[PDB]
Amino acid sequence: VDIAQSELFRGDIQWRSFHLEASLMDALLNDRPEFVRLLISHGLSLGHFLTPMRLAQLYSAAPSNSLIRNLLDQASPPDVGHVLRMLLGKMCAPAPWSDLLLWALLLNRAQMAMYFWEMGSNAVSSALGACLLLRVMARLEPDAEEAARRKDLAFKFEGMGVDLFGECYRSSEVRAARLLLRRCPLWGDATCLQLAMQADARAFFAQDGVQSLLTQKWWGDMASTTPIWALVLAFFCPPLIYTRLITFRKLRRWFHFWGAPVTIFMGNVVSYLLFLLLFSRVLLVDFQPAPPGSLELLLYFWAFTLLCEELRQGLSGSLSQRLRLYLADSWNQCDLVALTCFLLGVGCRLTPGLYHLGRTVLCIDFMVFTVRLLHIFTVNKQLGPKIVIVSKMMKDVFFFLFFLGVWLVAYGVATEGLLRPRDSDFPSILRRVFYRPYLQIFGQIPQEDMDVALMEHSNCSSEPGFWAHPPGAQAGTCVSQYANWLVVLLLVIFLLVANILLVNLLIAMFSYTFGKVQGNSDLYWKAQRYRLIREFHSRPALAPPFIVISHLRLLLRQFRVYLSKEAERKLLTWESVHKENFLLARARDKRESDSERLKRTSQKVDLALKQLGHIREYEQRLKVLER
Amino acid sequence: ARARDKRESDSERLKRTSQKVDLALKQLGHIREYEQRLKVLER
Amino acid sequence: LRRWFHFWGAPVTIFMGNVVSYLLFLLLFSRVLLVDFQPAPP
Ligand SMILES: [Ca+2]
Repeated sequence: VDIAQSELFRGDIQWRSFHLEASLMDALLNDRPEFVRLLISHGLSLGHFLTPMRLAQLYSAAPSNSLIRNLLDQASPPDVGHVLRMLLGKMCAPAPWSDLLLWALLLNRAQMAMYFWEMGSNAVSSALGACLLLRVMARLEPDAEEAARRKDLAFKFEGMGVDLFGECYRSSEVRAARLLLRRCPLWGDATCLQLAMQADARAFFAQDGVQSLLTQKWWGDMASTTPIWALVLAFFCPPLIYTRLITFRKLRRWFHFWGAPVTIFMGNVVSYLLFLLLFSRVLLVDFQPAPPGSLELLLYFWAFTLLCEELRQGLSGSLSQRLRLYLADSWNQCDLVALTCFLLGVGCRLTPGLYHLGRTVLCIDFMVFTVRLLHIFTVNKQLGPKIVIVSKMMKDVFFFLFFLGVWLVAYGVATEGLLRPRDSDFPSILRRVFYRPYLQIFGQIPQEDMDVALMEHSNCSSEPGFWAHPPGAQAGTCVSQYANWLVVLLLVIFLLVANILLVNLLIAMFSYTFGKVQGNSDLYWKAQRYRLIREFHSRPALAPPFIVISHLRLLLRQFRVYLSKEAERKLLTWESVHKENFLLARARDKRESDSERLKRTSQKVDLALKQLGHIREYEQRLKVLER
Repeated sequence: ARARDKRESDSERLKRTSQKVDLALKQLGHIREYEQRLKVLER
Repeated sequence: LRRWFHFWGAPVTIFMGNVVSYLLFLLLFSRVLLVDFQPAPP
């Protein structure tokens, strides 16, 4: 590149546009980012440079054994638009810098892609979309090295987007939020939050600016500074919302209080608690073989409106893409299972001969429904990480269950074989093998049913030997006395292993996993906070029992910012200014590092040595001449 | 004491060394030019 | 036939077959111990 610098810096020689374009094409084809930077920086008009034939040639320069070439020929001029649309999805798939950036991302030219990003216009959305695209392509790379390179470049682009938004937000919160919530035309009119959700950029959600924006959207039209007690007080007595307790602007006031996501969340929590109370009241008292009463019909209508709401938020959650995204959430699976169990229980009950089966199904369905209340504490800032840490402990739980099952089988079968009770019915065998040793882990040790010194000695059994009568109801009629000391020793070893070793080991594993995964679980909570807020943003303002009204309107009719062209161009210019400032600061910080100082010092010492040698030779020549 | 401890850090030593090498380069260039001029004059 | 010997010859398939056989062996052992084991000839 030094030769190019020397040639192009000459003032006597000027270079016409033809040579510049030829050299630019050569450098773009041959992957020389420094040359393309030099040529473009020397007054080159890139807009007139690019032609459809030039882009076709650039895409034809793809390697023969490359994923981009494979997909381009599978789609069949380069019809890369179809390739993009089949990669990302119709929701978020796509100075011609955007085209060059897309080409470099497709061909995995890391420095070319970074340089094009540094010269782009919509920098934050381009970084998020590039991270999404690189992750998607890494999902399709057969070579592990290609997948690793794509994931590394995706992480680099995510870091660039996070840093740029951090720079922008510290300038003005209003314009940064406007940039974050706008729709980018290049990436299918998807907002930066949608792209960050699609790309699983959890580090983008975890920063302070995005979290503050999410908190602002969570409180709706009232001030985020509003405390919880004031909100609850205003909720319970609606006419009190008009006083100075709640600060707004951040009949109209009524719709601004009852339309906030947090108010809808609280209304749904209250309605769910009342639904559980009604369910328990019906289950414990009202449920009778007689035809359903008023409370049963009210419960059925409540469950019907719950099902309608689940259907609505599954449809509104590509139809197949929306269905997959709705089913991908565990809290929605917990709703679907509960509703299916409710339907099965009611259907069984309505049959005259299946009343008890229906009641049992509904009794289990009550547990299924009540488990859903755990979603309430995913909104807390302190206990939000805890619930997502807890979900990581299932490996330890299942390890403990497997070890416990093996040990219970061994100990129970050995003890049952030693005792030889005469009531050897299969349910009794299973009970004395599994249920009793399991209860011995929780302080329920039936010594009178196992230790022969505590029993009565009688010759009930006709078989030869000695036998004793345990007073237990399901402990067998009589047991053998041959090796009772071994039964006692087996009990001692069981208490030593199960009550101490396994439980202490499980505690150790829980502590280890907690300390290992707390850091990632915090970020996961911060990422899923957006899904929570966007779920409650579009919900109807009514509670489920009355929500059939809102759904009716939604049947009667069968996160966005609108910007004019001038406002959009001003926002993009501001973003580009901040990107240039950030890049210059990063480059300056790199240049002032100790390694760079040492390198420059070494180069200057070499230059001094060359000058010293030249002076030495010239002094020798002068001395020779003057003598 | 704090200022002295900061001045004796490796980063400051490297910075001062770079500045002194630049000064040496300037003096070497001056001596080069003066030697060329002296050789021209004496010939 | 080659596909048959390629499925039943894999190490993981042999591992699963041995796991199933060991579980059945333990079940038979427990059945013999708790019920069948009597002073009469086996
Ligand atoms: Ca739901």
